[PDB]
Amino acid sequence: MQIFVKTLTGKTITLEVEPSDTIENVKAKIQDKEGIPPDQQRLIFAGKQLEDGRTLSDYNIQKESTLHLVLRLRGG
Amino acid sequence: MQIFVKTLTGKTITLEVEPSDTIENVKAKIQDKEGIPPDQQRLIFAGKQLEDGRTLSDYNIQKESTLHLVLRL
Repeated sequence: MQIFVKTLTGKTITLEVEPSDTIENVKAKIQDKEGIPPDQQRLIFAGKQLEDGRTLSDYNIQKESTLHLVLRLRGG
Repeated sequence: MQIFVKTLTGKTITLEVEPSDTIENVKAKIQDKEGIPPDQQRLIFAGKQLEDGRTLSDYNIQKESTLHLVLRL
């Protein structure tokens, strides 16, 4: 399935992902696209921050959902 | 230096580490104590997951810091 990520400049990227993908798996994909290490990413969906050990489906993230990338400011 | 680890049962144990120890090195020490393989460990400090590759110092982890052990499911 396709999802969207809104990046640090408010651009929208598209990733191919599976419902069973964990949030750390999604971070890694964002790293390849955006050059932001996973321990420096916060991922927001529908206004809430997502935990690393959960799947996308655990959060009811579906086809064409949008995640928001936010840069950690205080360090890894 | 002495760090703490909160285990899967919620009990705290102590590890002897140095600040230049990497996270993968801390995972090893945890495997010795707890019998969890490193590739089945997620380690949390201050509400965030720690990357393999980085040192403890990289994360400003100090003496009496508590890391949280979480089993990958």
